[PDB]
Amino acid sequence: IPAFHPGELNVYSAPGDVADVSRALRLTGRRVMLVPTMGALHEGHLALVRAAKRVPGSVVVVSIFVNPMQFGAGGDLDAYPRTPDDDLAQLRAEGVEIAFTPTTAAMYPDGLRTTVQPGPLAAELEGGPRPTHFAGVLTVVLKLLQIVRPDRVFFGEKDYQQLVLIRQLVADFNLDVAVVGVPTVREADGLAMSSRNRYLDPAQRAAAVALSAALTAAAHAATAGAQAALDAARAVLDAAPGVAVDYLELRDIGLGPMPLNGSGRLLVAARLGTTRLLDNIAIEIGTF
Amino acid sequence: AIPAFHPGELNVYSAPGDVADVSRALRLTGRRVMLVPTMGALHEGHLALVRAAKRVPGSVVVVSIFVNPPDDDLAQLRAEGVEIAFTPTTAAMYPDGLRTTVQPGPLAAELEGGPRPTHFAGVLTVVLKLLQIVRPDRVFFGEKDYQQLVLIRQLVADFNLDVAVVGVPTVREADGLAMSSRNRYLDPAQRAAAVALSAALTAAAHAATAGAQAALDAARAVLDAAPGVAVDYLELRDIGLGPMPLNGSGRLLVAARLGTTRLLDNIAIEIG
Ligand SMILES: O=C(O)c1cc2ccccc2o1
Ligand SMILES: O=C(O)c1cc2ccccc2o1
Ligand SMILES: COc1ccc2[nH]ccc2c1
Ligand SMILES: COc1ccc2[nH]ccc2c1
Repeated sequence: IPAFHPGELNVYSAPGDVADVSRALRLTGRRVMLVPTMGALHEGHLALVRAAKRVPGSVVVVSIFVNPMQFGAGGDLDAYPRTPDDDLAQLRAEGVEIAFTPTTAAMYPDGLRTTVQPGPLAAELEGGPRPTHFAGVLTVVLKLLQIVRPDRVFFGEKDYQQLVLIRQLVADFNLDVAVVGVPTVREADGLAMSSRNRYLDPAQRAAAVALSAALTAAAHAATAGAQAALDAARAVLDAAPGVAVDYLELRDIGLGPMPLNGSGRLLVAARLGTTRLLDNIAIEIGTF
Repeated sequence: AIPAFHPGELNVYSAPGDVADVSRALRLTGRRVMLVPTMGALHEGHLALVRAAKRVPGSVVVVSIFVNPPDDDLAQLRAEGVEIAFTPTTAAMYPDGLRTTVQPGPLAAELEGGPRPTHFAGVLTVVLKLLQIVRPDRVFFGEKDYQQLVLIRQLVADFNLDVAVVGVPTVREADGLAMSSRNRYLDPAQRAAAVALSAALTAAAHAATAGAQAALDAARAVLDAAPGVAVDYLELRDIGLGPMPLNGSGRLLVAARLGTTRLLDNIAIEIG
């Protein structure tokens, strides 16, 4: 155990340090909450922190680590926004008590050796053109879960496929953690919070409202059935200047090998210039 | 509510949740939870793992019995003073089928991974799951399956698992044959010839004062003196199964087929 000053932000880089402090805290009866992040924190991340904070007796651990294993070449890894000064300041302001900021060397001292192989869901949607992306995500999350051993781990719904795959990891490896999905935080016009929003110029920012407009239109059209919901979303996206749709799919809530019934999830990914944006929404078919 | 647990008796659980709940409750009372994973059909090798686990002060011993895709086994464990047997069904372990799995590093494609390219992914997946269900302080494996032991140490290091891996020296028959459930399948000619695996390895370990090549040559000579022993490999590696260093500690591993029965053995080697 290194030092832990309660009511203050404690930053640990060494996996051993945060593991020691976490273990000590849990033994004195605190419930450890984990919010895994890649930094560049926005209000979406702060909603996760606040949800964690609400759990009685909680101590909140926010990890910040840009994980090289979930990026493919070139390219993307070097381009990910890094603003540690802002991040830690936001955490102090939220009364978070632990930030965990490991090095690449500490996380991957043996490179990529044992890794997590996701189920078939990882090959679809976001995984289609990026066949190793979710192996990278699940490997890092497993490691963070083992280092920190939290009672609960918090993820946004914005990256819905990621959230589902993390629930699969937790179930499939019998991890003793509760996965908490938090509803997507949105700008006033509906745009989903994302660290990628900073790459939209004023015009693209304006056009980008079409993703959330298309989704909310579909959710309401859905009383009239799946075809109507999908066609409403498509119509809104088609009305949008220089939104280039990658996919728009209505799936079961688990995204998996089961047909859509009364409850589903509508997912969209689209490019605005070079910026790729995701959003999704709960859909009830035939329900007003 | 924590499931029933009677100290000093064999408590048998089939539900992962029950053993998970009991192990957590026990660990909170100042017991150190020891895990001995097995595939049942227990022999003296497995009992050596149990005995090693038992001698840890404050230990409660969990033996899992699961065939990765009985009453005799439980009596043996009872006779050893083991307090928890974990006997899950396949459906209990894989309620959602094979979905998320462990992908081993490149060592898994070598040696035993030649004939069985996906064997170790299966093993590491089930071992990770048992570690997560039981959350033992220490987990015990025989050295006989050395490559498996090394891959488990890589699993533990790579995924930041909070468990100590304990390798237990191989239990042997009187003539040196490494214990294995497969031994019973050997006819008398085969069982007599099978002694060449251990004899080759012990000869190598002693020849090793004269260097790496002398050790390998001594082992090959011994295997060459046996009939009906088809050697699949004979390899000297470092202790982590990387390339052998020019001097220092290593491990010599052999695998051979006698009729339809594949046998394995390995030994510590000190070079020079
Ligand atoms: O900042 C994020 O959106 C984020 C961070 C993070 C860390 C591990 C796994 C998934 C993750 O998503
Ligand atoms: O009985 C054994 O030799 C045995 C059991 C077992 C269970 C999980 C992983 C490896 C294993 O080896
Ligand atoms: C809870 O609302 C959100 C929205 C977008 C997000 N991106 C990463 C986390 C996150 C959370
Ligand atoms: C401790 O010695 C041994 C020898 C052979 C074995 N087979 C399975 C476990 C085991 C243990």
